[PDB]
Amino acid sequence: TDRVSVGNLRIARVLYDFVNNEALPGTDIDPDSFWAGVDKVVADLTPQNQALLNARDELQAQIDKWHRRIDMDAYRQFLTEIGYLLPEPDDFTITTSGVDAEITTTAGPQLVVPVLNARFALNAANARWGSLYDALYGTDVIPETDGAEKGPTYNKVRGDKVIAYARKFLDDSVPLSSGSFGDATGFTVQDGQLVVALPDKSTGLANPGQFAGYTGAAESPTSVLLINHGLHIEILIDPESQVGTTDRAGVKDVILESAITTIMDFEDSVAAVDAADKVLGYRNWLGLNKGDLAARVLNRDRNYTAPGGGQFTLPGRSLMFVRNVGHLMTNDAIVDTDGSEVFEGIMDALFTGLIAIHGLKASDLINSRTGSIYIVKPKMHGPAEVAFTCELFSRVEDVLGLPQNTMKIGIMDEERRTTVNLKACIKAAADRVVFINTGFLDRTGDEIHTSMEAGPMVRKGTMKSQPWILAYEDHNVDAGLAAGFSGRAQVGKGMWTMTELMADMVETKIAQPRAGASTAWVPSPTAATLHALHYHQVDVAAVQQGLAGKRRATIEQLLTIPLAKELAWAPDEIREEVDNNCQSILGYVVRWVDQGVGCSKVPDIHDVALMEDRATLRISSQLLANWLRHGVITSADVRASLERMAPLVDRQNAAYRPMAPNFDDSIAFLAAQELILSGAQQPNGYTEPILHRRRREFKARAAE
Ligand SMILES: O=C(O)/C(O)=C/C(=O)c1ccccc1[N+](=O)[O-]
Ligand SMILES: [Mg+2]
Ligand SMILES: [Mg+2]
Repeated sequence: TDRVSVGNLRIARVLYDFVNNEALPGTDIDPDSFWAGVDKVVADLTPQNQALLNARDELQAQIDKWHRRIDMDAYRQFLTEIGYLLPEPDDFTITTSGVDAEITTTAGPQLVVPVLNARFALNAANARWGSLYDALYGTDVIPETDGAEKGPTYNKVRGDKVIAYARKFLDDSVPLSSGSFGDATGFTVQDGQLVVALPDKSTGLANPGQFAGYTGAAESPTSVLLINHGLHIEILIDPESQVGTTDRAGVKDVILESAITTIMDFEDSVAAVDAADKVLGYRNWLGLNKGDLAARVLNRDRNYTAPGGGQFTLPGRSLMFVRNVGHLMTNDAIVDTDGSEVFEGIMDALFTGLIAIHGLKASDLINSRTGSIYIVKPKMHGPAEVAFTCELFSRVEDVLGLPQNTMKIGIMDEERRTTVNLKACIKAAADRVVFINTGFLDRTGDEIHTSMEAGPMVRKGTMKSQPWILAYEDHNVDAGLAAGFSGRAQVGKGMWTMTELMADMVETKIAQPRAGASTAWVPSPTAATLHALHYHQVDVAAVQQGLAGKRRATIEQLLTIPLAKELAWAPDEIREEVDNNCQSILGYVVRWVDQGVGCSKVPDIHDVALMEDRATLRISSQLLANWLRHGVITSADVRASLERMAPLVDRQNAAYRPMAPNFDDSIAFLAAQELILSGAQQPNGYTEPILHRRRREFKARAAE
């Protein structure tokens, strides 16, 4: 066996060498002190980690029996009796300190990217700045009506619409004293203020404070930098450029400050099932903190001249979080003496936290300037599970020699037992917490699994509008604002998965900042630059203070189970949900299992590209597992559907292995089936157990 004994642990050698040879040098941490720390932390914390996991099963079993023997007073009383619904703590204010401004103050988009893909992770870190011309010209925010269609070459009819769109943005964000930007013919900086040339007059900024800087000579600058609600707009000025030639002010582009923070994902969008997989993950995370990851390279910072005349710089990179995995899974990258696998979550803290120290120091220019290590922790259930994550970070800080509370924690509110105790979860981390975020996809899967025995749920799509989720979204903001999150921590909302439907994202996702969210999740750098628009039209700081003190969601609203009313569907409706669910499951799982791809675009039954990840997978299989459980469909239907959709997914992928015609010969196909047929028996509906096992089994038979 290629393992390394360290006390009670047997470290997979690939991981052993990587830490010693790549992650520890630079940190001043003695390798044997590190590995005695791993050993000791694993030994001391693994038992409660397991106790907490058993707490989950015991609660779900009591809820199961309860349903099997719809009064809300009784339900609330029973949940209280079994310790599911814990009392509300007294009002309080978080004490988290040492946090960078991108999280305390600035409201804006938040990109999430799979850390196992270096080209993506680089573009995400770079997406702090994004071309708005590119985002309007490339997507459907400029519709492709007659004459405005994208071709192989530039469509100036379309590009002129792009200019016109952006001009209206400039007018509505950084207004002139009089006139419009569309009538601009030039820009100069004189006596520290910005003067815009109009045809017949010459106006300046209504709020000249919105003037932030410029590059080049003030006599005629190369760009003009503006600020509005804490976010920067940079007008690029280049007449002999291709777009600028046509522009009335020689404007070449409008750069938006976009992905303020980026989450490098080790969880639901990657497939890492062994030390080989985690080491690729960790290595990329290291190359991000060290600054030297190259596929494409991290951008330098941006240089400006202040309106006064001095120089200054702004970060060229998005402030990086890392999303660890949660308390459930173990990974054989480390086994113990008895052969038991070590909990993956404990390992990510040790290893991503260690690696993140490189981001606190100068790179051959930094991540956090204030000394924090920003860790999203997902899939927690209740305040005890938070206090445990806190304790884990405390022991890792000791092993790493970091000051206490260096390791900050972005709380995912995405599990029902966290929602209905959210105040207490925020309090458990009152000195560590940097955001709460509504992980609404995960949170729907737990909604289905928790009440699986109560009856059939409503269709997947009906769920984004059910009472419980509207209540959960408001309750989240109310709790964050109440804990004093405004000006201290982020209040975050969820991912826009329709990667191609950018006109719809620009039309509807504005709902999130309007709901008091200082950040919300985007799937691409482009989506971040287009979601940046909403923070220029919504004053989130104002919105949050208008909200402060409100209580908009009662406990009964949150506990409104999404049961389907009595005989609410026709055959064509039931079949379509099944077909649409089976195809999303298949199209995702087949790339997970056969190729180790943790996120990919899979077009639903209506041909809309949906960015799929493990959370949308938990919804699909849990819903179908629930309809199967309550008679809505037969096992014939599930198999017919899985078989009808399998060859379509083959077509959409046509170096990959088809699933049809020999379905029971495809490991990926059998995994899809198991996720459904076993779905009711996976803990809390979690898909990693089936996914990790089937991925491991494909890698093994591929090696033989
Ligand atoms: O609802 C939550 O549980 C949540 O955390 C969702 C996401 O993670 C997500 C969902 C679909 C695609 C891509 C991502 N992503 O983050 O990259
Ligand atoms: Mg404003
Ligand atoms: Mg999630």
